[PDB]
Amino acid sequence: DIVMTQTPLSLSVTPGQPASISCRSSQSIVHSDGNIYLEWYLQKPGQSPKLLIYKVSYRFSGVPDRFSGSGSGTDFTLKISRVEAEDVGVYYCFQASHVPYTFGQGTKLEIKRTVAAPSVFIFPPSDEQLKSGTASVVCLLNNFYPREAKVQWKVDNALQSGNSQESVTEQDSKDSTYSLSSTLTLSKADYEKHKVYACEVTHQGLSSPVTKSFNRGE
Amino acid sequence: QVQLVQSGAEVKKPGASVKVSCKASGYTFTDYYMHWVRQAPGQGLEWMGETNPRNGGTTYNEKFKGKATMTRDTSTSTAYMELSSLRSEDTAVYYCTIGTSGWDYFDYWGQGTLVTVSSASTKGPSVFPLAPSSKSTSGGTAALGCLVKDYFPEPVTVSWNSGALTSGVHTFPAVLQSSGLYSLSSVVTVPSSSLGTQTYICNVNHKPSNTKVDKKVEPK
Repeated sequence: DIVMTQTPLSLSVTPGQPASISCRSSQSIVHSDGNIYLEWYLQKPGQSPKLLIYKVSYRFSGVPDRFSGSGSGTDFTLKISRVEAEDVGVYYCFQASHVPYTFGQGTKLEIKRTVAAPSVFIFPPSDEQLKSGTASVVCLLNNFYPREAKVQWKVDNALQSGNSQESVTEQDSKDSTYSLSSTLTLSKADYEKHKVYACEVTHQGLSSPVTKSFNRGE
Repeated sequence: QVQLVQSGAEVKKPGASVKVSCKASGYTFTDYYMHWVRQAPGQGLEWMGETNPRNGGTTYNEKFKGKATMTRDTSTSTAYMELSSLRSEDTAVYYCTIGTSGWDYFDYWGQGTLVTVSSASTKGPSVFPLAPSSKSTSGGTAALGCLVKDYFPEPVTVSWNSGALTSGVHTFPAVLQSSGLYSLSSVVTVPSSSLGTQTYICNVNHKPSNTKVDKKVEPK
């Protein structure tokens, strides 16, 4: 089977600056009709791949002129003349010349932008959840850049360990920012034992940590 | 308008079988070959094979021969892909895709179907509101959402106002808790001035457990 190898594995580009992704096939990918069926796809998290380039250089409908394809034999290149926020995601080359059809491992394109401090929001547990015997407190860090952000849960000013989970979003396709959700989970009994619930946020856009808190029963 | 609608996510025990459906519409079903593509962790995306919808004739990738069985129903314009003797290695998103040009360069894809192969039992999530308040406001905006807690396996999909509300939506990747159960949050930033006139409903779907919850998020 033809092995498709992409270079680099990932790249960080400032908007307006050019980008290049190479695809090397283990064998020649010249189909019986003389044409090389080498395609470029862009995939974003939670979505199916989108065709950008087909037959080495042809662009699919709606695909900007910023994207161009070239290559011969084994070496193949995707070129983004000027990178835009919306180009974020994973790029894959794909050969449809020889059965079985094969894909490259993918190239993650990330984009560079100015520092953006997060908007910090806190959410006490719902009465529905409290009735079920559990209390989850959610801390939302919205639209920040860079992705590195530190969340610290404090209960009656005491630092929490081992009772929280967090996940960061993929990079936003419109404003190149990230969002973070952190949830502190306690039992109903433990939650009622304390008053002040706070999440303390550290980020490059903040000169000092920002605390978002609430008093239980207010 | 070409569209490929696949069946919902499933969870099957090791040794079992699953038939993933792909309903085709907006084009003549018998005109284009139906392809199947697997997107597995580590193994990336791979081409499984193609089905000629006219005669049911199939061409497979050697790797999937004996594992995958491709069929179709012309009366319903639906292509099928059945996976036999499921093993953990079969946990993947399965896509049905076509090339409307006549050649095998795919331009239209189904939304995908996540098949999880696990001995662990399915659990539907509890949907809790993340009510907007003075503690979730910033520069005239109010953040609200839904906490989708304790579910297995993945995925949970969330839409807002039946898909009409897409701006400022952040549906976070799921977190795996020590119980082996997943949990995720979906948030939206809206104007704080219209909290009394607008209705915000998160539409939660967890197909492996047949969970369909429409949760109205009330301001507090």
